[PDB]
Amino acid sequence: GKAVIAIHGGAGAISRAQMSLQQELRYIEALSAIVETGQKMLEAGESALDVVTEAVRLLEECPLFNAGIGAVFTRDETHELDACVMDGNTLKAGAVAGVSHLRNPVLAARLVMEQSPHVMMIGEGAENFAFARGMERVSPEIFSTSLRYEQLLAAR
Amino acid sequence: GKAVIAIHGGAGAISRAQMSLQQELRYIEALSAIVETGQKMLEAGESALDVVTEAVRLLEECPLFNAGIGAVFTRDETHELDACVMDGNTLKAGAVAGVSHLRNPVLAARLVMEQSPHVMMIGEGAENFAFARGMERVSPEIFSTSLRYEQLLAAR
Amino acid sequence: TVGAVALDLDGNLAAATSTGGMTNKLPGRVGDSPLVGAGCYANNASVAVSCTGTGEVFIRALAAYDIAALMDYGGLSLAEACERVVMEKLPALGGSGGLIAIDHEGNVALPFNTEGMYRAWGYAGDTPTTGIYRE
Amino acid sequence: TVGAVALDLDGNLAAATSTGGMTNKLPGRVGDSPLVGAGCYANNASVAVSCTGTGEVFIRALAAYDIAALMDYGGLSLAEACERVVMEKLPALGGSGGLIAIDHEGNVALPFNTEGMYRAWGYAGDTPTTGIYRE
Ligand SMILES: [Cl-]
Ligand SMILES: [Cl-]
Ligand SMILES: [Cl-]
Ligand SMILES: [Cl-]
Ligand SMILES: [Cl-]
Ligand SMILES: [Cl-]
Ligand SMILES: [Cl-]
Ligand SMILES: [Cl-]
Ligand SMILES: [Cl-]
Ligand code: NA
Ligand code: NA
Repeated sequence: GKAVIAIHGGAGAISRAQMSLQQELRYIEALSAIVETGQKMLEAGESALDVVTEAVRLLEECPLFNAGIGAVFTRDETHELDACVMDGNTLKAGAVAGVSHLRNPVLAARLVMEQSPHVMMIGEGAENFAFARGMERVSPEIFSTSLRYEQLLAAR
Repeated sequence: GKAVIAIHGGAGAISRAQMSLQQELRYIEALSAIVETGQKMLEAGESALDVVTEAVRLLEECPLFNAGIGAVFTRDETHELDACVMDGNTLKAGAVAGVSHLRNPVLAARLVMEQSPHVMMIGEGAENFAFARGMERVSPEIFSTSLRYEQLLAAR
Repeated sequence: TVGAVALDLDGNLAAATSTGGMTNKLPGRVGDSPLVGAGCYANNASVAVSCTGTGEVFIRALAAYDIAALMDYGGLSLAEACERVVMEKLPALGGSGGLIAIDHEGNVALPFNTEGMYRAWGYAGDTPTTGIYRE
Repeated sequence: TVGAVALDLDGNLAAATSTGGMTNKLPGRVGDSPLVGAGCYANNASVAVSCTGTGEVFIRALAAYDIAALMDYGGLSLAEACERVVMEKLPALGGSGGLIAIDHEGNVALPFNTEGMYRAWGYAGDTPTTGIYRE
């Protein structure tokens, strides 16, 4: 059976009438790059778990997508991030919710699964758990983009 | 008709060899009183939603059970409480996790369901939401009992 | 952990679950109790469920919703679904605990795979039953 | 919200989801993304799923696990299960969004009921397909 990957960068009102092809191509190129990375990893024999973790990490790093860098803003102009990973082989899972000082929530989620007996950690406790295990503390403004901020200002 | 209630006060913390009859009788009496209240409400035509909310509120209030008053202690000698409620008629649900300043988590959960656009709220955000809706802030020590504290000291 | 499930005179089902967690819990850990489909679930078309046990396994196995899905899609009776989840699937993953459940036909079940589960139930107009241990 | 699902050369499935949530959410709000069975689920016996949309409905409907249960218990194909959940059940509850899913045989589905969903997929050793708008 063939190995395969799928990714998404969010569903919603995406209006073609308000877009140009070159604008669309920036998303297409971003998606293609990430899916291709995943494909190569699969072809090379990497695990499904490692492939999904890396694909999501890359989607977090991209500012085009609402996760990690490029996250939307709360009502208070803050960022609160959530993530989950699940291994279909063991049925183990790891998740973090409400984190603001971790660059890559999906990596924190994976850390919960692999280095604790738990499935879900939230907020400060999730952050402290990760910091105690070598994950770096960041300031939440690293996730902020003018695009998402204008969307908050407009949503008001 | 078919109206009926069931309640529980937790599985797994029970050992016949480590218990006395008077202790057992206290639990039986506690469970009986709560289930009888729920039954009476059902018999009177009150809603399943109100019935499960009151039953769980009573189980929270009851220091014998690990929910609300009588909650176990975390590693840091604090209490972190969680609750959920779901309405089978509308499929709406409300939930809080990691709350420490709300007397009755199940009532906070119901508040999330009924007075927010959300299903789940955590930590201080959940607390602030509840306070804004008129729910009282309590001192985090209200849940503390010597029984559970001694269990923490033993666990350590 | 505590919980309640009910079917009312109008035919509506509801469920609620509440907990203090575990003694010496790592701060920030969340078990199944506040998670829809894990520790609490209700749907007029199937069942109302409240769980209690080893949180992680009840989350991984979506225990409360699994009762509903087994009935809805699998055609299992409430009894059959509870046996499957609590006596087979949960232990297979290293979980222990139990749940309470009422289906839309008014059947009630209080399965548990532990030495005990503090519990009680009662039909409207009848005398209630309480329990601690097995049998 | 973003996500990924995959089937590897050993036949293992996995899923991951990550998000910043919804613009202007109340601080403390948790959507479907970090909830097992809601926004993320994987089981070798059935499917790997990652969701995106109006989180609240995906929680209430346990969208990710529902795909799995429809296939496992209901005997539905991945396509049928996706159609039922995303095009029928979610809209009925006022939910908007989509998901990506791969089953244990390598079938892939990217259903959505919104105007668009940024997405891509590809078999190992083949050229990928991308998309934004409705097929
Ligand atoms: Cl749309
Ligand atoms: Cl062009
Ligand atoms: Cl970093
Ligand atoms: Cl920017
Ligand atoms: Cl005696
Ligand atoms: Cl008070
Ligand atoms: Cl005391
Ligand atoms: Cl099964
Ligand atoms: Cl036991
Ligand atoms: Na991003
Ligand atoms: Na209590």
